[PDB]
Amino acid sequence: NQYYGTGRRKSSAARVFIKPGNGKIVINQRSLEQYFGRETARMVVRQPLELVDMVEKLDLYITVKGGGISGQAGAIRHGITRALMEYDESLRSELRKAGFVTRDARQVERKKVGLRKARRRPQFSKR
Amino acid sequence: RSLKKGPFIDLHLLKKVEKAVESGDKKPLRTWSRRSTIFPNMIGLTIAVHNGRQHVPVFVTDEMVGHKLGEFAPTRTYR
Amino acid sequence: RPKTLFEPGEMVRVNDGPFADFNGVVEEVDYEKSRLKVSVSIFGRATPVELDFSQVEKA
Amino acid sequence: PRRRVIGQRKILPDPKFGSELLAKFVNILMVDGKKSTAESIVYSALETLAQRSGKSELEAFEVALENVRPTVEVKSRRVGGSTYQVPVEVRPVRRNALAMRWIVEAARKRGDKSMALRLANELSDAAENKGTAVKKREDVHRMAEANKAFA
Amino acid sequence: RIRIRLKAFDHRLIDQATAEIVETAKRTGAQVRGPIPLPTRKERFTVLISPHVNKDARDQYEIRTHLRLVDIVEPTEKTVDALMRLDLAAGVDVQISL
Amino acid sequence: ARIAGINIPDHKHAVIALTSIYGVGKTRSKAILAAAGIAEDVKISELSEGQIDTLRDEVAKFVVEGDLRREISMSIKRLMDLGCYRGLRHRRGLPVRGQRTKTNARTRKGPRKP
Amino acid sequence: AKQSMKAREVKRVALADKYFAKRAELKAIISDVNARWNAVLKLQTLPRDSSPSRQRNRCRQTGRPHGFLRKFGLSRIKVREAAMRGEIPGLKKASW
RNA sequence: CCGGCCGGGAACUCAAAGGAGACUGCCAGUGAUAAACUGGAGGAAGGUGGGGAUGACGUCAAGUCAUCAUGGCCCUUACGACCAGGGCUACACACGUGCUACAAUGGCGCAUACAAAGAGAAGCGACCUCGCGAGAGCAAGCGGACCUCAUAAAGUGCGUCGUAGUCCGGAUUGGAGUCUGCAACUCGACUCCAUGAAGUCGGAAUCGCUAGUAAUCGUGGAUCAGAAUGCCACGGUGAAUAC
Repeated sequence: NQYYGTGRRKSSAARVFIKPGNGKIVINQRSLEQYFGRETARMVVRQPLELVDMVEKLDLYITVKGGGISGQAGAIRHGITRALMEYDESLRSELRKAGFVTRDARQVERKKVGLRKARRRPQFSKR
Repeated sequence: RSLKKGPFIDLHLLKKVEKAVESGDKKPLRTWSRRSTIFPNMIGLTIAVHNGRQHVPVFVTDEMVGHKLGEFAPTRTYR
Repeated sequence: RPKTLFEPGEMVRVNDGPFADFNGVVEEVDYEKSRLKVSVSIFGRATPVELDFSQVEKA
Repeated sequence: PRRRVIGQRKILPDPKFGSELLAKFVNILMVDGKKSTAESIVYSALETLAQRSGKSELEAFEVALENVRPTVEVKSRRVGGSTYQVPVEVRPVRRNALAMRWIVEAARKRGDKSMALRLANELSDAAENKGTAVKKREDVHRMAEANKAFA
Repeated sequence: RIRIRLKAFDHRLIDQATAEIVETAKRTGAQVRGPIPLPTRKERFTVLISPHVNKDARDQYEIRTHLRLVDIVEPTEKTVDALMRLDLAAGVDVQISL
Repeated sequence: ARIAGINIPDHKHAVIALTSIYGVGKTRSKAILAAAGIAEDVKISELSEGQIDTLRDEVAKFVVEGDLRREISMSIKRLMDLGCYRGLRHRRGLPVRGQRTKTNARTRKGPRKP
Repeated sequence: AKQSMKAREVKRVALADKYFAKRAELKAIISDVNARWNAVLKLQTLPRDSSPSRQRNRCRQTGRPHGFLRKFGLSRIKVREAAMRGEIPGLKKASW
């Protein structure tokens, strides 16, 4: 019927609904190559699906908000990996070796009092 | 810098200008306020602008078109 | 309900809200949208409730 | 570090040609966090060099890195006043790393109008053993050989 | 229809306040929907800590004002005369929109 | 030719040709060009005399070179002779718009000499 | 305590509603012209000291004009004094 | 209505309460058979997973009699109190902490994609009209996932300029205005026109940073009649290097 996966990358949020059909991808009611597939983060969304070779098998309807180009594509990446339970689990066992099933703990550290940002300290005098 | 719709002349100083229409030119008047604007109806006055320690006697002329009284009062001091 | 016209600071009675069988005072009136901002002093604290003109009667 | 050795954060292959060395190349060449503008100039310089020279896109940076790839590095063994340059065989990670740092610094130093021109000129001049990075490589080897008190 | 809105200072005071608000209306007989979360507001306060010399040290406090929305579906005669007056929740600012 | 400009503005773009004259910036340049039918996005290389006569007529309306410098010199000397704050700060080579003389204002005051 | 600053401020609070807040809007409409006439001079006769621009916000308890916070109506060391001893409702430490 | 706008689903983006999960626990090797360590499996994350709060007995007779309290001393038709103006902003100087630059990696112009965290009633101030504009008049919504501040910017397409003291960078100065406020007067902010200094990545020396960090680009808040490159807080892109 439907195969769902949420996914997040540090500021973003997506809903990846995998429905059977053609190999196209619909993102924010628009095509993949139009939004950012000809520029930065072009094939990061294809890395989970490249291992299983699902070229014309499943259509993905995705709605994503938050972050930027990389953040939205990372939310789509973790959404596809979470939504990869559509068939038997013998294919995600090799996808774990790639490192995309693992949720990245790389998130921004807060600003602290006395500092200009996360870890930068003010300049100390020479004498 | 100055007020948008009209030159702001102080209330008590306006009373002094009205008494100057009748009394004409007179001796220097030592007033404390400096927030008054110059206009063609103010030329001829011999008022003394306050500058903290002293009062500078200023004679109004045509060249003071948009300046205030505070631009002729020496408050700070040079070496 | 009778007495459809209200004025600020007048006591009224709640009939269609959760505070039935009790009275209260209207802090602010909005004649344009026809909505009454009434407060009920329950538990020692103000409780803002919205009431309509026709639904309640003036005390 | 003092408590244990720590190897730098490993990277993945680049999104266009799938090479882990080009990924390190664009990362080092990057400025202000703008990876997109950086890879845009790297791919533009690589394409213009592959078209002008007539060689394949693989050898367009492999032979250019090869001519600036050192075979010895310097150890600070303190003999010459708390610092020295004893030579030893460079490890592969350091071998390709020093080459990339030199060719990027040479591209920054080059006086051409565009960074794509500065990079395509250093990439061209490197492969024919004439570039600034070649001068840097063929100066440290001489200093290391001159300071070969030990081996 | 009875859009109850609760405002409290503690997480373990408003869910307990809206627990009786759901039970004293569901049991007597009416149509009731569950509590809507309504995002908590976090108000920060950063002030200088040292009195007479303080260049880069500060103390940071915050308040979390919790919110809830019950939104009773049908205002039946059973819930109108039984819902409030029994919780004794003095630290919950209830607001009702019709 | 002498189109009311300090010198020949040739070998440069049309907007840049006007900005290199004392008394006209980028705004007055676009104003003169737009009101005379000049092409703002090209250079003045091989420009016809007919389009230059309309520019020569146009530039003369607003204040010309020298006369503007004399207008600024006259306006400053007026305050100098008058004896106001703006005159005294000008004669003594110090800032007038509230700039501090403690550390900065070196451009108006002058080079350092301890 | 410095009784002078407190006395001046308390006097300005009452006097800033006794003269100002009612005739200030008339000055805003007439002097700053909205649709020069001679009705402007009669609206510049308000007290110079009693002006709200002269009023400086001060602490409720000690009258300290620096470090004040409008919301809690106290100074940072007074907010810290009450906050540490648990007298301000829900003012917990920020540790995100 | 091609608007989530309306039945419906409340699945779910998001939102927020209660739980479960990581405890050297599972295996092998090593070690002393003890604690413990290394690798692998499971798992979203293995050896306090990442970050913050929380700074021992004590130290510098460290700073605050100026937040307040207080011993002693001093003034008391005066070191007390009110008011106008001035100073706290000066200028032959030295030093600290910061911001902007020296460019084709960028300047100008058009079009366009994606946020998070907050604040808001003498408030935020839509929409409409006037002015190139700063802004004024008219004028909804809401004390807040509704309404506003608020259009996120770097990025990405083309056209322009080609290494110059330049379409780089803007100092100083004049003329003419707007907003707040009795009132811009020495000593404010912003807008328009004109002027386009120094500066070609900086001597001796010195600082910060081990991964979502450094770097870079925007947003909000406190104080605030009206005034921040400072303080606090939030996210976009995102490294280099450890022998």
